[PDB]
Amino acid sequence: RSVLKNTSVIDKIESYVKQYKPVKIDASKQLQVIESFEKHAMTNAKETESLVSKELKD
Amino acid sequence: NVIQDLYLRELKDTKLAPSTLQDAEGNVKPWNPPQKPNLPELELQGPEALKAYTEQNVETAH
Repeated sequence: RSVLKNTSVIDKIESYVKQYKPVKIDASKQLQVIESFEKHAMTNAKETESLVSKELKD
Repeated sequence: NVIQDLYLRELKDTKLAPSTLQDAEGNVKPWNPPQKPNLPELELQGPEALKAYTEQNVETAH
C-alpha cells in the first residue's frame, strides 16, 4: 500500500476483503453420512470377524 | 547562471503536469468479488446409499 501513491483503492479492497472475510463458512457434512456408514460397516465387519474366527477354531 | 535560469523557469512555470485519478480507473482491472461462499453438497447422505450398497455389493472377500 505504501508502494501505491494513488491509495484510495487499497483501503477499498482492504475493506472489501475484510468484509467478505468468512469467504466460505465451515462445513462438517460428514457426521450424518459417516455415522450411518459406520453402522452398516461395523455390523458387517463384526459378522465377518466372528465367522472366520469361529471357523479357525472349528 | 543558465542553471539558475532553467531551475527557476522550469520549477515555477509548471511543477507537475495534469493528472486525473478517474481516468486511471478505466485502464486498470477493477476489484470484483468471488461469487458464492459455496457449501459442499451432502455427500452420500443417509442410508439410501447404504441399503443400496449392501444389496448392490453383497460381494464377499475371497
